[PDB]
Amino acid sequence: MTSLEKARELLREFPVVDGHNDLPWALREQVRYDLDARDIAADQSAHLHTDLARLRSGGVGAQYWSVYVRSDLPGAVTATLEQIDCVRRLIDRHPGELRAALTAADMEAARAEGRIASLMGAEGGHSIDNSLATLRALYALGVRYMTLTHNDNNAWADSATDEPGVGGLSAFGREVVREMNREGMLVDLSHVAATTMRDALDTSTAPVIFSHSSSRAVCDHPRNIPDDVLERLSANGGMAMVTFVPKFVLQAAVDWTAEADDNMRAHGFHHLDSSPEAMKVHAAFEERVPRPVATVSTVADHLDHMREVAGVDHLGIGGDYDGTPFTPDGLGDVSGYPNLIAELLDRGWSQSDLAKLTWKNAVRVLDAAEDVSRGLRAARGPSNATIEQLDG
Ligand SMILES: [Zn+2]
Ligand SMILES: [Zn+2]
Repeated sequence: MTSLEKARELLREFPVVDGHNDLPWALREQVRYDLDARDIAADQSAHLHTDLARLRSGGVGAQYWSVYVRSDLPGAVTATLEQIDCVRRLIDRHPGELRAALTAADMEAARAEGRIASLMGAEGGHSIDNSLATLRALYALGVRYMTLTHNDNNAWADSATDEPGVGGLSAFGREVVREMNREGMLVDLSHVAATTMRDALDTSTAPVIFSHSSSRAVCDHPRNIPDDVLERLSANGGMAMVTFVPKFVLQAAVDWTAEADDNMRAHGFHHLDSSPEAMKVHAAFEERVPRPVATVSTVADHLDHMREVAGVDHLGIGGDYDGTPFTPDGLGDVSGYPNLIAELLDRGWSQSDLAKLTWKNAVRVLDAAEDVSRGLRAARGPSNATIEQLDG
């Protein structure tokens, strides 16, 4: 058969566990959670990277649904609960295709049934409002990872896309990691500074994840993972779930964005200004200089390198679909994963290497977090510490 044909067959047995999809935020922003207006049992290709038919076509067998909220607005906890409610309602509307999953055993149950295991991951520590009880409440509601920051620092952790703050994790930051370990919530080090990565790896007694990051050696962006951190993953037992964001996998796209940003500032605009005035400026840039386009091969180059540095047992996939406006050719929406698996086959990746990449590493890591949690929950009670107490 072709490599594509083979990829599809492999994915039927060991499907993709995708680590990060922002469909809930996209539904919030497009239709304020009116789910009939973006029904995923219908074709939503005009509006979204995701719907049920494309997930099936893509070989997705489990999804960490992001319950991301902005870190620059008040009421982040309320909005996080609204994000979680969005995911719950989606599961309840599509029981034929989706199955709530809280544990590694739930994931396997879903695979056995042919339903897509639906998990939740919070995207940024601001979602807990400096409160360990709030962290515990998010776990209770089903959240099974938390990205320690989003694009901004928070009071106790530094972000990759902000200036240095506390130097990685503060004392409270370390207490958050310890409580995540006790609860069994996976520590997600996507979006955080390299300092934060190393401090988390020092502190954590459970395997950690990167739910959507690629390789800083291949594409130099602070959103990507340095080799020294990748090297620490086998000892930690965790995994890096490669992402498709073109400016994190193609060096030319990083360079292009950096030039776009400079051009915006040269016109007196913040690089994120979205005003129509700012927009005409950017339009003129893009007309002078076309945006470079990443491909499936770009992403495979990351996986080859990450495999060499971290090891095949420490890899997964996290597309960032409905979380990023641009995508690589061949990976335009959630139906694309077989194209990536076929490229890897063409590069000589074995069937067991690919079963680990797609399914088994993710299941292992969540099981390990549950195992660590069993031991810590038996060993001590939950923390009542506050940020004032530990950080001043
Ligand atoms: Zn993200
Ligand atoms: Zn996101």
